[PDB]
Amino acid sequence: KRERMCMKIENDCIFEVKHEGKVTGYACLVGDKVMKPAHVKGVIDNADLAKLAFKKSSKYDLECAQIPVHMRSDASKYTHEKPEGHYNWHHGAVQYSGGRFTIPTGAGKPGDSGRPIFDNKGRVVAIVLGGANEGSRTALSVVTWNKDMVTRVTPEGSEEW
Amino acid sequence: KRERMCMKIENDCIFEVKHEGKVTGYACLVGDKVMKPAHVKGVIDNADLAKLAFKKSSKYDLECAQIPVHMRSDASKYTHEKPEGHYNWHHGAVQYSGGRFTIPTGAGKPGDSGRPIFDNKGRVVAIVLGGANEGSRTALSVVTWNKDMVTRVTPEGSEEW
Repeated sequence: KRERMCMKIENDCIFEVKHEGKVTGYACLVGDKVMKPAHVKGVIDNADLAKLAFKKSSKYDLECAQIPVHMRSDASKYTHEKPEGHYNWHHGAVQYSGGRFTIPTGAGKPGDSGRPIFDNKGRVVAIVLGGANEGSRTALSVVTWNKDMVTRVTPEGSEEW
Repeated sequence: KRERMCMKIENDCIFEVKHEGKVTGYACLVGDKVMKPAHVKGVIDNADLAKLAFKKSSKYDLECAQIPVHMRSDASKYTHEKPEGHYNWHHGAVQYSGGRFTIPTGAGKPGDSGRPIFDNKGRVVAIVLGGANEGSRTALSVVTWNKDMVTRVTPEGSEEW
């Protein structure tokens, strides 16, 4: 059941990043802000977004932009609560343990940066920046939200996708 | 059987050429090199092939380039022998007689250049460049391979496609 509304919100809140005719990442709609990883380069496949003025920060590895008014109804809902346990993702399941997001499978690859992670109610909880291969698992270097503050977690050995 | 494998080899080994938004020709990937008819102008429907520095030959009327490493497993097979009989083509079957390739119907149209001619085992024998309407048939001005050289057959009255 969860995958259905998950994929609905995904297609309603994901636009791929083009560069040199090839996909490189994804910029997603959260709340009232278009947000994209900064390590990835290119242009988003929309005339409305391409002309937007972007605020960029390498310390957090992220660009943001104000979404147009007419597109304000096509964005997700955010949250800051971080209960321990299990969460969904475009390629399956993720686990929040010890303040750390983990992929059990290790199925991550370049070009998967910017794909948001969702909660039980479909609310976006994080965005994947990169992965770190720890044994059979992949610790996820992501940008997440506190109540008022934006934080970044990057475990050792991570690599930008 | 032969028709289906010819179609799949053509799908995996042909890239269209577009100019002013209209298709103008075809480029084919054989062995470890991409080649296109030189007379046809446009851009290949692949940024990977579009950025390669193509080598030109007006006398042979052919452009060639060395394929990238990651496309090397998607390459058709070549040969150099020309037994007498019939051969496969995207538009049917071609007849070989006395050094002449001919279409049974004369159904070739402008913009059809570059579509490879396959052997019984799917190996490429020649590359179609142009046609000449002789009688009720069309003679093929094509590009074939010797032991180590390239030869071009252009019967009189032929026109570039």
